[PDB]
Amino acid sequence: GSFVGSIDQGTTSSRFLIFNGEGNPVASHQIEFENLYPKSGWHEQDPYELLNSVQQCIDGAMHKFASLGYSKENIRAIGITNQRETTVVWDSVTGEPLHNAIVWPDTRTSALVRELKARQSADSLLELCGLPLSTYPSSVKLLWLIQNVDAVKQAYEEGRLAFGTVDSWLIYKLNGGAQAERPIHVTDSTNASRTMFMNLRTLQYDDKLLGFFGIDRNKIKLPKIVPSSDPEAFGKVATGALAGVPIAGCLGDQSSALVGQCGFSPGQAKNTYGTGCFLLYNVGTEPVISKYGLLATVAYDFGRGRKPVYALEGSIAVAGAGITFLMNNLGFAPKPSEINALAESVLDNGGVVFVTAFSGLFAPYWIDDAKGTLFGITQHTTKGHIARATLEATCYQTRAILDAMEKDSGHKLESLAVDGGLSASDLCMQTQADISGIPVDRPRMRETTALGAAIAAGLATGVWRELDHVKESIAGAREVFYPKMDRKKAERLFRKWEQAVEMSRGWVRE
Amino acid sequence: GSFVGSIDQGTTSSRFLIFNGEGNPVASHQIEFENLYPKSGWHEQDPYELLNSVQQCIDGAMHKFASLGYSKENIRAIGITNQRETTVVWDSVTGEPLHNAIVWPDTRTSALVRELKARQSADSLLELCGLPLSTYPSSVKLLWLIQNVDAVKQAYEEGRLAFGTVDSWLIYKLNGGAQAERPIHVTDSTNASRTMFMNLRTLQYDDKLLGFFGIDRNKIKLPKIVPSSDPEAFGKVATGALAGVPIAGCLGDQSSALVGQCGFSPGQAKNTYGTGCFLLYNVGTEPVISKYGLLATVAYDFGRGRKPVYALEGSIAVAGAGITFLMNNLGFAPKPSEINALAESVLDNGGVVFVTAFSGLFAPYWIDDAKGTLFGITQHTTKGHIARATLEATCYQTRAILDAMEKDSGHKLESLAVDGGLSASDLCMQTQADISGIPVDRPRMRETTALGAAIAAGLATGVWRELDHVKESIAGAREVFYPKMDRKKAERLFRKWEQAVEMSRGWVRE
Repeated sequence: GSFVGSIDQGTTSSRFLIFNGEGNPVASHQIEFENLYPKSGWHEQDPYELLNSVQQCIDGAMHKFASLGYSKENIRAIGITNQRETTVVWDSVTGEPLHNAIVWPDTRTSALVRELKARQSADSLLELCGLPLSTYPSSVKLLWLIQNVDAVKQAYEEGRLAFGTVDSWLIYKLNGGAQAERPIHVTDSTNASRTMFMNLRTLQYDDKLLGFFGIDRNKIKLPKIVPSSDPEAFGKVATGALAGVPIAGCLGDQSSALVGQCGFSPGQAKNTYGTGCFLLYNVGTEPVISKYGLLATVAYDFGRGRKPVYALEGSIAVAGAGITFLMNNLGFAPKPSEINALAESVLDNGGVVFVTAFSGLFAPYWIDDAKGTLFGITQHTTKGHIARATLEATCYQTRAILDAMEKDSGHKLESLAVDGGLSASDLCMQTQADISGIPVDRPRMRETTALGAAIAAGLATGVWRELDHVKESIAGAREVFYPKMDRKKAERLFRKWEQAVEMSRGWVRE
Repeated sequence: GSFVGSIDQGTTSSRFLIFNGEGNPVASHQIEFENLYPKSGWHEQDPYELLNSVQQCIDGAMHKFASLGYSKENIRAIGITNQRETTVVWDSVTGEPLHNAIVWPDTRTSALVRELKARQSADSLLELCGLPLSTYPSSVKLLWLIQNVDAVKQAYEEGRLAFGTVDSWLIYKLNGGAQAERPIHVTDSTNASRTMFMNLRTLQYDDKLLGFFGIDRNKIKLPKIVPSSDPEAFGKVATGALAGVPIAGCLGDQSSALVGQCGFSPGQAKNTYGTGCFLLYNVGTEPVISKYGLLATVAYDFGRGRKPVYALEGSIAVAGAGITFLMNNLGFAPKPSEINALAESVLDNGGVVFVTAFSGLFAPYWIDDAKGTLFGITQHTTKGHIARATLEATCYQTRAILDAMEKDSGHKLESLAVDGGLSASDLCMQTQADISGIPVDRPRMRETTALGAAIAAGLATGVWRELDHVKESIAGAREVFYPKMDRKKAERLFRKWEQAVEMSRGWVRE
């Protein structure tokens, strides 16, 4: 085989891509799928909607792959990357779902979270798994399912409840599920680090963590934790257009994006833009527990003797949602490209600062009583000024998180790569370079997340020997944005932002 | 002979010592000499005040060595240890200095430093020589002397400029200067690793580095880089009371201190206390370039078919200067022992934390916009609480550097030896033991720096055969401080220190 495939199963879409030995994609196919919102704050997906979304993406890509004259016999292996924390529960016996998957943004577990935070044993969870208690981790999601869904209750007590993040589910069913010789139930170190069940330092399940949530190892079937790159642990695709092709790579989507940007050295960071932002910061071979509310997580675990690598993670809630706000809520323009144009139409922000704290501010600010607050409005303020401030808001929060990441880890920021969404805005990336004082790399190959899983698979099957080889091959209409602004003008702009953040505190009273 | 002599030429004093075969001094003589400070931030010494001082200690100590019944015939060899980075320039053909030596803390090179740091070239220096650009290394001091002192630039162009660190200067004159048959112009690997001229991995001058500073090796006379322990490369003392005694050892003072503590295995560290601290960390035969602003230097190069050993170095500005601050600035007490008594008169710090960032904080924090910040004051805070917080402040910063060295090198801390100044405070060292969680070793033999050079000369000439022999022979108030505190209580104290540090950054706005 000479090519590597990659399944990228996201929150709203699935895609399948096939890469060559240099990381460039030759065949691709994407599929939107249905998300379900039974009540406000609830968010679920049919596990079979996710799987068949993937099989229709494989089918579509390989028809295009076939039109170029290639066969499955040429795909050496595939990797999998997936939306993290999304929780699937199925019957160990029949491999059938016992409930809809609860997707990571679901908030039905709020009450449960407040309950678990009132424990005293909760004080020590951050240090053991790298994450604080919240509505996101798979643990609170699965505990809620057991305590509130009877068919899940029975299976747990009867000893036939199987748990998995989306990666585990996909690999299980792709191998054949219950109807299979050598059934495959596993998860890689990056996905398993998002559940709150795993010790971050040992990369093994921890009974202090399991016991805190009342989950019994010897009742529920937990996926076995394996490296993110392995030639055997994930098995092979049993059926379909890819029958007989081995699965050899598996990575959480935000980890896969960092791998796809070749952020393999301490201090190399990546920002993925969608409705919001996910930022990851390579910290090396020793995990770093945050003093600022950042998440400590696994960057990648490629094995073959090498030590696993960790990362710090931060997130912003409002990045592309800011543009959506300007277009729909305020009616500035009907397309995001015309929003950029309005921003480029003015020289600067006109003194406007948009603290886009629609649901408050998160790392590193942790301000829960502020709402969206717009400063600096005069009779001379125009839509372009506000559009600029909306872009800058994302860049200011990005610096705030990267600053925290430098302080948490002690490494100076070495590089910043960007992909997705708002990264297409030259103006926004240029502002990020200006505000942070660092080159901003934006690859032209836009499917960075999927490439990460392809690298993981290629490394397990000999397409690439080491990570130097990965960098060399990948390296081998604009790419890098370089700072233009005086560093003292940059601090001044950033200090105005922080003044506005402090002034936004205390809006919501009770 | 069975005895070994050691020249310890310090920043403000010279001393000559004679050690027996188990590392105990049998004769000593010390002389304070003249430093000079024409302009603020300038620091100079007459190269003959340094050598004359050395000669007077040799004379003074051999007069006492005679009272014991011994003479130069009983001294197998002598070694030399010295203030590092201090730059000496002299004329090749006459052997007379061209200008006063520039002591290492001189700051006249700052402008030139920011000149050379602006070049993209500078990024490659640290990985090349293990050091970043600063005002300390001899490179910028020599370049300044060439670019700004005509007597030196003229000797440079006329091909008779000779450069040397103090070690090289002393060995050259002791051997007889220019009139000597077989003139000796050399420097040991540890001293040469402080100039920024030497490749750290190869222990040879590097044209790439000499080029960066515009230094022509076919025009300037650089000292030959030799091992720290050699029975012939340093020659012999030409005249005086040690006429005929070979010189066979040479180490930078901080490196000599590590040797004198027998810090020979990876992970063994030492700390020397004065106005501040110099910490060294043995990392083994493979050099380690720091991610946290620490310096990569040579620990010792003992030759004899053994690979050289490297180390990581960190420095703290405020250790004894903190005690001095409490006495003079705040008037707590006229003597240091009373400051200590005040700290001992309370059970703990009373919640007080003193971030002693008088001119900011340095490795591994690197905070340039913080001043001294005292936290936790109530109407119950007394001098003793603030005295304790001052001592803990240097221990906290000490732990922060040792943690950074562990992470950089991969080697767990095996031990910590202390010497000088504040190490005499039983309380401070017990506090360090409590905070770091390991035993703290403090030799009753106080002259650890001078022992290092004696060890080098002894290994060169058979007094000690191997490094194991050294450890055994020198294994023969108080000596060892053991942790009297949980890791959990210690971690709480360190977290509040790090919180104080975080709350101190951002004080200076312009």
